[PDB]
Amino acid sequence: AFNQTEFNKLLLECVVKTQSSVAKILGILSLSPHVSGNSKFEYANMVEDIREKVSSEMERFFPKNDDE
Amino acid sequence: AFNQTEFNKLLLECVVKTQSSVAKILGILSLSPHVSGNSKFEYANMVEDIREKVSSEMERFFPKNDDE
Amino acid sequence: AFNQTEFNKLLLECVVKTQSSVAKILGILSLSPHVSGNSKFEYANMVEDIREKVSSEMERFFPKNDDE
Amino acid sequence: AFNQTEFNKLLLECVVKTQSSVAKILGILSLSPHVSGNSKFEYANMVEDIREKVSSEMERFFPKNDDE
Repeated sequence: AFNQTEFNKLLLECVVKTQSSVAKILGILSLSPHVSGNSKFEYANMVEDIREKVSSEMERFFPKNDDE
Repeated sequence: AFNQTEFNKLLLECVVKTQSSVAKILGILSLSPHVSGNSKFEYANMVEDIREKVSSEMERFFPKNDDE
Repeated sequence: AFNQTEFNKLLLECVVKTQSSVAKILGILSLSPHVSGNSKFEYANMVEDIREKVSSEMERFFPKNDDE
Repeated sequence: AFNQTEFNKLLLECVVKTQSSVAKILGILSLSPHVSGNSKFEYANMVEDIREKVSSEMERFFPKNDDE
């Protein structure tokens, strides 16, 4: 017996918890001396790049414009 | 031929394994000297924040109250 | 227009790529001196714990026994 | 009331954001002195291995050949 609702709940918990955790992990590592002043890994630069990536994919599937 | 059941199994394995791994990664990094006494990255603070985030999203889709 | 097949493909790529990457990240961090001989974060211990977690969830949804 | 479209949007955002973040985390850690010249964790080697893994799973579900 496969419970799609319970599957959905587990799927959601894992991905939401992972993202919240990964956001903190990224923050911690952005502060490691071994990458200080390395532009690719400057927090603000990384956050912007991540933002673009999420936007680009979200726009393929759930565009802000609902009538292209 | 697309096997939804096998897709579901792979999806679940990846997300469950990732979350279990990320929980350990977070724990390890919380202990790095470069963030000791940095309040945003104190383990107990991070765990609480993650808890709130998971709860907030779980409540949108699978509320404890099944009759809002 | 929402393309479920393209959604499925993106979902799968992200989660598979993330898991493969997280497995490497875990390996790297397991080797950081700041957690050497800390039993919770010894690689073999972590891998076992992750294995149990994945098994426990996989068994809820896709049991090895297809007739419980 | 369960909104599959909103669920799909949250699922996608989490997994896309996580992957983008994990790619950066991997890059940062590949540069940590404690794994320099450790072949398993050399960035180019890791990227190749990840590529193979993603390809192998993508080929099971969405083969380049649509007529095997």
